Amino acid sequence: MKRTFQPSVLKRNRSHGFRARMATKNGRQVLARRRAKGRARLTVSK
Amino acid sequence: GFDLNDFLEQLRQMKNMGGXXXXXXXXXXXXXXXXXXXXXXDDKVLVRMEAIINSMTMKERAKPEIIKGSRKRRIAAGCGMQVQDVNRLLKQFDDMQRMMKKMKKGGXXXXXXXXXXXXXXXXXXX
Amino acid sequence: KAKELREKSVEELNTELLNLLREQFNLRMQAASGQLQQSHLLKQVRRDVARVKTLLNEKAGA
Amino acid sequence: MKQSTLALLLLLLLLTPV
Amino acid sequence: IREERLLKVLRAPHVSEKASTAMEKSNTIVLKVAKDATKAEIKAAVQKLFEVEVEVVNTLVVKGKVKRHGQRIGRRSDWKKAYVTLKEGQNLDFV
RNA sequence: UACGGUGCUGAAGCAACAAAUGCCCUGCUUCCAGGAAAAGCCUCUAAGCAUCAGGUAACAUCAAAUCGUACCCCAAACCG
RNA sequence: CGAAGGUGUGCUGUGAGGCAUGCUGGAGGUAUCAGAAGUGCGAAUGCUGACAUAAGUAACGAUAAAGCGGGUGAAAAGCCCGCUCGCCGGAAGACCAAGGGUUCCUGUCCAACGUUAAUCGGGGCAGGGUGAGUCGACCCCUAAGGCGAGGCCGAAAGGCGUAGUCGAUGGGAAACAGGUUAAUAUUCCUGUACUUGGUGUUACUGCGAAGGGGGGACGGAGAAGGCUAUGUUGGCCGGGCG
RNA sequence: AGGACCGAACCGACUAAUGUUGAAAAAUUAGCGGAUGACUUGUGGCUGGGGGUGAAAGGCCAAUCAAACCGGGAGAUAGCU
RNA sequence: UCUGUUUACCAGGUCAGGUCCGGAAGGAAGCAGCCAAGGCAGA
Ligand SMILES: [Mg+2]
Ligand SMILES: [Mg+2]
Ligand SMILES: [Mg+2]
Ligand SMILES: [Mg+2]
Ligand SMILES: [Mg+2]
Ligand SMILES: [Mg+2]
Ligand SMILES: [Mg+2]
Ligand SMILES: [Mg+2]
Ligand SMILES: [Mg+2]
Ligand SMILES: [Mg+2]
Ligand SMILES: [Mg+2]
Ligand SMILES: [Mg+2]
Ligand SMILES: [Mg+2]
Ligand SMILES: [Mg+2]
Ligand SMILES: [Mg+2]
Ligand SMILES: [Mg+2]
Ligand SMILES: [Mg+2]
Ligand SMILES: [Mg+2]
Ligand SMILES: [Mg+2]
Ligand SMILES: [Mg+2]
Ligand SMILES: [Mg+2]
Ligand SMILES: [Mg+2]
Ligand SMILES: [Mg+2]
Ligand SMILES: [Mg+2]
Ligand SMILES: [Mg+2]
Ligand SMILES: [Mg+2]
Ligand SMILES: [Mg+2]
Ligand SMILES: [Mg+2]
Ligand SMILES: [Mg+2]
Ligand SMILES: [Mg+2]
Ligand SMILES: [Mg+2]
Ligand SMILES: [Mg+2]
Ligand SMILES: [Mg+2]
Ligand SMILES: [Mg+2]
Ligand SMILES: [Mg+2]
Ligand SMILES: [Mg+2]
Ligand SMILES: [Mg+2]
Ligand SMILES: [Mg+2]
Ligand SMILES: [Mg+2]
Ligand SMILES: [Mg+2]
Ligand SMILES: [Mg+2]
Ligand SMILES: [Mg+2]
Ligand SMILES: [Mg+2]
Ligand SMILES: [Mg+2]
Ligand SMILES: [Mg+2]
Ligand SMILES: [Mg+2]
Ligand SMILES: [Mg+2]
Ligand SMILES: [Mg+2]
Ligand SMILES: [Mg+2]
Ligand SMILES: [Mg+2]
Ligand SMILES: [Mg+2]
Ligand SMILES: [Mg+2]
Ligand SMILES: [Mg+2]
Ligand SMILES: [Mg+2]
Ligand SMILES: [Mg+2]
Ligand SMILES: [Mg+2]
Ligand SMILES: [Mg+2]
Ligand SMILES: [Mg+2]
Ligand SMILES: [Mg+2]
Ligand SMILES: [Mg+2]
Ligand SMILES: [Mg+2]
Ligand SMILES: [Mg+2]
Ligand SMILES: [Mg+2]
Ligand SMILES: [Mg+2]
Ligand SMILES: [Mg+2]
Ligand SMILES: [Mg+2]
Ligand SMILES: [Mg+2]
Ligand SMILES: [Mg+2]
Ligand SMILES: [Mg+2]
Ligand SMILES: [Mg+2]
Ligand SMILES: [Mg+2]
Ligand SMILES: [Mg+2]
Ligand SMILES: [Mg+2]
Repeated sequence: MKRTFQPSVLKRNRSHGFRARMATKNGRQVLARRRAKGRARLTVSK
Repeated sequence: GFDLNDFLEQLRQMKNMGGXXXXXXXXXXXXXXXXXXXXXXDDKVLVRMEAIINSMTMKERAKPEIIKGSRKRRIAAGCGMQVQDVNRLLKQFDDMQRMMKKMKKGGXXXXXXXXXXXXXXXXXXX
Repeated sequence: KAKELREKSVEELNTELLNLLREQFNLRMQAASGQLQQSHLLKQVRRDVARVKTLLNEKAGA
Repeated sequence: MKQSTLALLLLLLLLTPV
Repeated sequence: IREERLLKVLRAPHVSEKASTAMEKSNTIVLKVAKDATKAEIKAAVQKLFEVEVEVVNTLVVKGKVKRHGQRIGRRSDWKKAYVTLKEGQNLDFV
């Protein structure tokens, strides 16, 4: 039936995109944790 | 169709006119990619080809796929050569069966134009 | 080189630079047509360019 | 003609690089 | 425009059946150009370097394919293609 | 004609009728539950500028950048 | 002149064990007495890997349906070609947005993938393919909502909001018919146009804004008159006498 | 005129069977209710867990809800097996 | 026993092509094609 993931790009990027993280204290802490674990990509970007 | 009869006559009509210095100068695109001196010894190799295709019984020419180990011993013995050379001559004939069946299916322009010159990576010769 | 180029004025260097880019252009033209045998040439010129540029800078710099 | 030049060219030649 | 930029625009002639077709029939040549060059600069650069008259330059961008080498997934680089219309009184030079 | 197509030539090309949920219509009539904002657009002038500037019309002339464009979308290509 | 480990066999100890030795193995092993312990496994619905079992069983994804001839080929129920049959047709057709990202088209290959074979594929490998002043995005303008200089507030982080500045699902200039590719076309080509800007001339001339006013600019329901897309018949033209 | 009537798209889920290691982690087939409105649906936005939201069933918040999810305290504690 | 046609190398003869020995003279083993010949047939 209608499942849980109905994808949208504009949605995806406003919610989790780079800039969206950088907006806030918490977000920059996420990006801190990721850079510390050494991910391939931090956020969802194209 | 295409046999070693038409291959016999292909190579015996082509052992009259065939030369490596006259046919490595009639194409400008294939003598610059693969080396211009990898052409052939035309008289040696075409008199070899005609010899080997003389060593065959006529239904071994008209039906080239029935040639097996004993047949190649007999052909390699008939002209005084190696079983490996007859191997590579039936190889060459196999490639030309491929090409003239492809020239049979595809229109002469779409099978002469889609023809490809090939190297294993973009760097020259390796 | 690079002693040789060092003794030339800034103008002659601009002129040489343009010659070099013409030569370079021409070269990768030949190379993309499959008409090149000597590949080692590209590197030759591609590096010479840099040499020239690196001089222009220090003649302006000081 | 065309089928004799497409015969001979890639016959002599495509027997060369292969 | 500066000429120094120009000589850096045009990478290579594009060779293919479509290319040949337009070159013969419509009097048009096909170029791989630097990803960042524009219709202005390509018009300029052909008119300058091949010294022939350009009418108009149409362009597109080709996304490189995705390949596998030994299980590894790589991505062939993008690039830009330019259909370059010559004014009919011209006949091609290749230098 | 390589049997895949290429080239030439090319008749008539009207009338009646029916007819939308499309258009006229952001209209018209009525109701009450009373039915976005802002810019392009037209005009009025303040600071100003006045034979400068600027506006109006016709002709000439140049420009119109960049990115998307394949294919799938009632689905074997999207969410399962 | 053959270590550890693997596999046998023989002998010996009350027992965990020890010794010797045939094959395998192809470079490490270690007496004695001490020392330190990640020190001994069958169980924990233990944890990882491997292999069983049911079993060559159930199942092979809509009960729309297939049949024949020829081709290719190692091999054709399934692929291509032709011929009849059958199903969808307010869709099982055609075009978009979203979402995907090369799946598109050609050649070539058949291990794995495809619930069977596969010569076929949305599979593998190589090449090609996306052409815009007027279609979209960008851009101009704002909605809800967001961010927000100063500012107010708050232990710190921060919360709220002013001027602003963003934010389309809305408002804002303009292109049509035909031809063409193996694959793009309102983009390429043929014809015929259109819009907005810049400079220039000429003729005339009160032009100027973030301010003023108009415009943009807006609901539901209903009614039915005018039409067109479109279709049917006739005339017309080409062919048919089966 | 109408939270009017019959009735397709559209929205929903009343009964029956099949399915129950499914074609499907909630469907299918045959019937059934609304269908000009307290309707339905697209794009975007808002409300965050001692909270939301609820024509109120403790329903709903990513197939997890009488207090979500992820990381931490943490090797919580376990007179129990 | 005439004619029709069949049988790759491994029964025979000719043995082209090609190949071995020789500076040359020439020989040679023999594939194919042909004729015996062996399959199978018209009489
Ligand atoms: Mg154009
Ligand atoms: Mg474009
Ligand atoms: Mg790369
Ligand atoms: Mg309608
Ligand atoms: Mg409609
Ligand atoms: Mg397109
Ligand atoms: Mg398309
Ligand atoms: Mg649908
Ligand atoms: Mg469809
Ligand atoms: Mg799927
Ligand atoms: Mg040993
Ligand atoms: Mg030992
Ligand atoms: Mg050890
Ligand atoms: Mg041992
Ligand atoms: Mg041992
Ligand atoms: Mg060994
Ligand atoms: Mg050994
Ligand atoms: Mg030991
Ligand atoms: Mg001890
Ligand atoms: Mg232990
Ligand atoms: Mg164990
Ligand atoms: Mg125990
Ligand atoms: Mg169990
Ligand atoms: Mg393993
Ligand atoms: Mg099992
Ligand atoms: Mg079993
Ligand atoms: Mg059983
Ligand atoms: Mg059974
Ligand atoms: Mg079952
Ligand atoms: Mg069964
Ligand atoms: Mg099936
Ligand atoms: Mg068949
Ligand atoms: Mg068949
Ligand atoms: Mg079938
Ligand atoms: Mg068919
Ligand atoms: Mg129907
Ligand atoms: Mg959506
Ligand atoms: Mg897309
Ligand atoms: Mg792929
Ligand atoms: Mg395809
Ligand atoms: Mg293919
Ligand atoms: Mg298979
Ligand atoms: Mg099968
Ligand atoms: Mg097989
Ligand atoms: Mg593929
Ligand atoms: Mg537009
Ligand atoms: Mg606002
Ligand atoms: Mg502040
Ligand atoms: Mg705020
Ligand atoms: Mg804005
Ligand atoms: Mg935007
Ligand atoms: Mg929009
Ligand atoms: Mg718009
Ligand atoms: Mg298409
Ligand atoms: Mg106003
Ligand atoms: Mg509106
Ligand atoms: Mg009204
Ligand atoms: Mg009409
Ligand atoms: Mg008639
Ligand atoms: Mg729905
Ligand atoms: Mg419900
Ligand atoms: Mg139902
Ligand atoms: Mg119903
Ligand atoms: Mg009712
Ligand atoms: Mg009803
Ligand atoms: Mg709504
Ligand atoms: Mg409710
Ligand atoms: Mg839930
Ligand atoms: Mg809680
Ligand atoms: Mg609580
Ligand atoms: Mg604690
Ligand atoms: Mg515990
Ligand atoms: Mg404790």
